[PDB]
Amino acid sequence: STLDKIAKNGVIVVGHRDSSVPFSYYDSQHKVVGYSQEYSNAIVEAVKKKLNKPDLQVKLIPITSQNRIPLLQNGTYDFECGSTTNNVERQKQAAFSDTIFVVGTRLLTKKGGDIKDFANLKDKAVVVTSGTTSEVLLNKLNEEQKMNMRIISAKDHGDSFRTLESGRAVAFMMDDSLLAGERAKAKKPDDWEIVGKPQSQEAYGCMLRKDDPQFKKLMDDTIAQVQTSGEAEKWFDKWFKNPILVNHTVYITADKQKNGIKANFKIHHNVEDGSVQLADHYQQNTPIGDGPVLLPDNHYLSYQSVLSKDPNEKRDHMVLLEFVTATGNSLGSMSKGEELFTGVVPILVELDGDVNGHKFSVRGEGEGDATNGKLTLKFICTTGKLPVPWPTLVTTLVQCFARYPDHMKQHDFFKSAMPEGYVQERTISFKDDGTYKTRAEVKLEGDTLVNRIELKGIDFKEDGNILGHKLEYNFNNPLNMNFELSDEMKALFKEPNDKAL
Ligand SMILES: N[C@@H](CCC(=O)O)C(=O)O
Repeated sequence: STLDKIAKNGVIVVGHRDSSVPFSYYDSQHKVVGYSQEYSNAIVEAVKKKLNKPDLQVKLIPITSQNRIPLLQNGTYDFECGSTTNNVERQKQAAFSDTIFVVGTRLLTKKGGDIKDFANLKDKAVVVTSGTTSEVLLNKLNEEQKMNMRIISAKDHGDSFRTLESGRAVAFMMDDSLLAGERAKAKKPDDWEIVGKPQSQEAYGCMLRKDDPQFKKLMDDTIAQVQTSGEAEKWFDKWFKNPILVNHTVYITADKQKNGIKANFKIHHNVEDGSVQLADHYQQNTPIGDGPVLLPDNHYLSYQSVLSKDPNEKRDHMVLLEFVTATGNSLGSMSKGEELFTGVVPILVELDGDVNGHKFSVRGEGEGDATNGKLTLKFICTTGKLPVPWPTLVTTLVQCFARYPDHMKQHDFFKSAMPEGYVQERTISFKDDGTYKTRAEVKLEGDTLVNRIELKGIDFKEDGNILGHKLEYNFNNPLNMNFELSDEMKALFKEPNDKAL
């Protein structure tokens, strides 16, 4: 029995997925998260209570759609909660818990094309993940409907999507939620649409070994309680209505050696030829004054940025709208400076730059509303034509305006350093191109929040993406699933069941 194996070994081994978004997947920090993974954590805690082993160790191992049943049967892991369909054929090989979600198998395809339904796949190349129910359905469409599809089978859902994205398939067949999760990780999410009448409705269950009724009972009792108590719907909201923190994230950590914070993150700039220019950011902040500051636990700043133009503006310029929210990404006033940001605060930004000897200045003004995390700024190049693309300066051109929720205000270093302020320094390394070094002082001067920056760029290619002005005027934002919980799911959460559909 699995509970006997766990008790004897002092460990419970939890299988998990790499990229089943938003069910079980790695976030930007290589931590396993998602709606289904919440159940894994709850089941792990229920096992600790059942066995009265509060120090039980937890081992996470990655599985695929293809290897999940062999690795379960040979004891490599003990259970998994992810995106595995409960059906009668698989019940010959494994057991399933109460259902945790229901999906429909559809198609992801590029907009502007001719794939509107499954009938349009005739004679075409279609990608699917090896070892899935969709792979079976595609082969059945070939055998029974003479569709003559060339079926490309990829190792995991991210590999499947990237096959579609690169043009090597006309469509990706998969569970519709998983398709939306892969689209959210795309270079250009808005290029992709989910189409087609669903070929099946499928229930996700947590998978465990068969003929182990006592472990299945613990699992079902735990799931049914989470569902009937409302916690499952809270998990749905958490993982289906909040930014997916995989791409375009900002992860803040404490830099205690310097009484401040640091961050290491990646900005992806779209190139006008369809490629992506990586801008690797390393950031360090340290207080200007000697007063006490707040040193945070690890957390994210989730940025939503919109770049626009002012129609009545003849100078080279950028209008920037941003919403910035601090968040954790976990399963399952605090400074005097905080008080200085309860209203709307005028902002002044001054940047003096030199990229490959090309000297330029930027002046910005606007306001910050940290209660809502909202920034409105307009920047002008006061020296003429800006010699680099505006999107490359967005991150350089006031994290004190992030919205820290009530339960996280003890982690707001940026406001705690105010009014005396902080130094913000970055290296921005453009892949296959030059590097920005930036140094800013951010401080309250009277009632104005001032961001004064020096920027030094070196080693840029004069015909490259930056000095050659080949970057699109836009910005990548972390997306959310933007799904609502269906009536069918709410009825299931009221009356949990483990039935294949
Ligand atoms: N739910 C389907 C596809 C998703 C997956 O395998 O991760 C299956 O179990 O085959």
